[PDB]
Amino acid sequence: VHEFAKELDATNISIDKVVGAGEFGEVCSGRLKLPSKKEISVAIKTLKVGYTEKQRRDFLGEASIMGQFDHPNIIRLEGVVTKSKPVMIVTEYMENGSLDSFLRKHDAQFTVIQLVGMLRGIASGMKYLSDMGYVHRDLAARNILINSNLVCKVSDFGLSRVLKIPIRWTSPEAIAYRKFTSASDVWSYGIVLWEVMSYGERPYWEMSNQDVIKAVDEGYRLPPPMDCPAALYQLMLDCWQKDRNNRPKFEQIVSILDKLIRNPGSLKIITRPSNLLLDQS
Repeated sequence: VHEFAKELDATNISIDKVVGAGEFGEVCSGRLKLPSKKEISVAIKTLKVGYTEKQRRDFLGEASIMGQFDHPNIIRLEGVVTKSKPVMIVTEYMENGSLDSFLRKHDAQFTVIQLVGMLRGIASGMKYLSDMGYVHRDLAARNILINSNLVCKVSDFGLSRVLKIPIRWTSPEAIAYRKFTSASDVWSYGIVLWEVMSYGERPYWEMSNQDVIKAVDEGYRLPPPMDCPAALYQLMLDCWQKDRNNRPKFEQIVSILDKLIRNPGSLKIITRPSNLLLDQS
């Protein structure tokens, strides 16, 4: 892990609050004193006492992946503690937590331009992740963290692979025969876009997995969120093209969103027999 992760001195770490339980142990928040003496807020994940070797590998493996990225919209690894126990992963603090739970607390309370800012950040982080040859495979609003300034950042590299399955977020070809590519991440990004504009509604609500799979394959798509700009719903449909070669690249998604930010009046253009809509394209 030390190729891509700084080994931290535990004297530089103060654990100030338990935030909850994670897959591998507890998650806390606290403070890290940097070599320069600057003190920053951090999230601190610990590996549970009595961990197996596999648990340690998987835990630290995520840190190894995260440590390869240095981008404002990918969660920042500050370092790890491995030479003492419990083993720890220390990341930048994100005060507003997971994006889906954050938005659920604030239904219809943000402006379209605020929401587009969030979406642009996620796209930019994904552009870099795909530039680096990684396919995330679990891109979902629950895996985006959001800070005090509403900056959104990609996290959770547990399913990430260099070039189990969350069916609702996964492209039809990835479900059909494990065809995971950056274009399947673009599909997932379309779902995240829907989640954000829906303030954290669950994609496909509580539909059976079998029906989500069948409906999507038949060409049905999530319907436009309430008061969703036409440009953003079209972007969803573009991310959801059946032919993965027809989906935009992340670079194009960033550009599209930047144009909407540059020309916010475009967002004023707003977008029947079934809940899902059959996209004829």
